[PDB]
Amino acid sequence: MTAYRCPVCDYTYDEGKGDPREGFPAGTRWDQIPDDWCCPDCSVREKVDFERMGGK
Repeated sequence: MTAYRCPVCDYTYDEGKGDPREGFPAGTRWDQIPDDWCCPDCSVREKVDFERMGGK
């Protein structure tokens, strides 16, 4: 599964995390989020700055 966690730009929410509060309920793929999203931190930090995890 995909996991993008980077608080340096914006809150972190994994695909299977289930965070419908951010307009992304269960099932909502990370690709669903618009690349043109507006954030306070990310405003200056690129979105690609994120770092995919890799645990067991």
